[PDB]
Amino acid sequence: ESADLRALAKHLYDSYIKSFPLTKAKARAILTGKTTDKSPFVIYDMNSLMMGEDKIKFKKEVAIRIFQGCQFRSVEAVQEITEYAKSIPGFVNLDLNDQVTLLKYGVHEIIYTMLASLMNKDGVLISEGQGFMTREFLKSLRKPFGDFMEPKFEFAVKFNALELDDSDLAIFIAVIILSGDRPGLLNVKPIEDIQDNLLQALELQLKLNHPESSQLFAKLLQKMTDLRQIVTEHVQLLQVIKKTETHPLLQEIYK
Amino acid sequence: ESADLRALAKHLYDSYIKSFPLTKAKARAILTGKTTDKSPFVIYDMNSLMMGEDKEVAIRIFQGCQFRSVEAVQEITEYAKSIPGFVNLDLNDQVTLLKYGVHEIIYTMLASLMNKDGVLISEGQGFMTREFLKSLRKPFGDFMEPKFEFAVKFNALELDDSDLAIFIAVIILSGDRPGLLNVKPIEDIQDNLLQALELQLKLNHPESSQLFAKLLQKMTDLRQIVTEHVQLLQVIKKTETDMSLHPLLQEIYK
Ligand SMILES: Cc1oc(-c2ccccc2)nc1CCCc1ccc(C[C@@H](C(=O)O)n2nccn2)cc1
Ligand SMILES: Cc1oc(-c2ccccc2)nc1CCCc1ccc(C[C@@H](C(=O)O)n2nccn2)cc1
Repeated sequence: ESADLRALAKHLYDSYIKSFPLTKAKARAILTGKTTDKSPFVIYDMNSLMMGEDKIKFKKEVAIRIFQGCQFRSVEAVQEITEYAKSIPGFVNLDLNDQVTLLKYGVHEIIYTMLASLMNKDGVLISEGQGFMTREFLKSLRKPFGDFMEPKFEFAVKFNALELDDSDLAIFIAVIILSGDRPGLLNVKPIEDIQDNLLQALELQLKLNHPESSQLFAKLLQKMTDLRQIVTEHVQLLQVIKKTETHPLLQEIYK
Repeated sequence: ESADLRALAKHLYDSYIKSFPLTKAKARAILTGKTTDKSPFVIYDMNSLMMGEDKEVAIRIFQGCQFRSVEAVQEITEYAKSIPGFVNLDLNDQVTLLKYGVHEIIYTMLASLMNKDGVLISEGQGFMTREFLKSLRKPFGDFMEPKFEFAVKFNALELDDSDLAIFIAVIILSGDRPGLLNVKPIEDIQDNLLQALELQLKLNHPESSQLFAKLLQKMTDLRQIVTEHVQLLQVIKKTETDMSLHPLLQEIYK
């Protein structure tokens, strides 16, 4: 029933709002919108970073400090996604090991997805949107550290061309979470059952919310390939970094 | 409109039949014992391979894959030209689309000739076991296994040739290929192709919920298979310096 699908869609939207502080709506307004109330601090070079470190406080080489800050934010994002996942109908009733498996393999795909919401072609909103770090400044960090954000920007530019909103993304990230092809899964059936229902909800959502955008559903699904490729090359970029940035309690938090 | 999309489905099925002489319908008939077709000779060890070679082994098998891949590129190229709007695209983009599409198509269609236990070879005259392929010398016993693992999952979708004709068309017309000059005419064609796939799947598989979505997600599997495979070919290039990729395949890889 369309009624049940639209019910599922609104439920996911409501939970997404409750779980993620900085939404796309709020981030687009900050980046370029009729919001001129407050203004992010711009970080475009080394001096502005130092300047940004004193005013806004972050709760040793510059390129390393930035890397570690990304790790801290990554860890915060995991917990927000984890909370969101619990609201997806059926999710908590899955085998406990499968829940952990889906989250483990899914978080990065979602992190890169939602990061696009905070990006344009020229930079990324940082620290709850109190800041703005430029694409150029990130490009110039060093020999290993100057490459990890560029692929994310490249994906975002393309992904953002789809012009999805929060209500669209809520269902999309749920589809991502309930993938039955994650390795080590024990009971693939109810996962695929839920994803099929989420997929139906996403399709109707896109058809109602973007009636003039032909085949948007298909094109969104095709992006999942871009995401998986980006996750894979990221872990690959981290293995090389591990052989440069060669605290024991900190390395536990960031395993 | 329904009618226009159905007419597109038929045209692509028609050209598929004309371009690919070993179809999935035929492959299944050979693999399951149907009387429409004849049973293959089975290659499972060195001696059966020796007995089979009427109509180094690891190398010979590897070259057999090369010739078959080259033959496949040719058939895919013939098929592509039938895709409405494809030949009217910038020539450089035609080359680019073929360059990045062929292998994804090859591994897709190779599943049609596979079951959990092996693969049809030499136009269905032969059947080479999965196990025999693993037993090959260290740099050659690796390349087939992930194709099998893909095939076992891809085959679970139960697509037939008329489904595959459209899906492969969708693959060729990907606007996201590296170095494309005019993305928009390509994406306009793929959009019409995707609509045609969607309707085909829902008419041909009415009981199969979100098959369209599940099929598209398989393109992720394909792209990883290509990447894995390239890395594996680089190993072989460095070990066997007396050996040579086919020029057509050399040109494609880059
Ligand atoms: C580029 C950037 O810099 C800051 C930032 C920098 C200094 C202070 C506060 C925030 N926030 C951002 C936004 C990017 C957020 C972000 C979140 C997660 C990840 C993946 C994360 C991971 O591997 O899980 N990672 N840690 C290090 C490198 N990659 C990468 C990037
Ligand atoms: C396993 C097998 O053996 C024979 C065969 C063996 C001896 C004589 C004739 C055919 N045909 C097959 C099935 C073809 C499977 C197949 C087809 C294409 C490709 C890709 C092809 C490529 O990379 O273009 N390749 N060449 C070498 C390794 N990979 C990889 C594998």
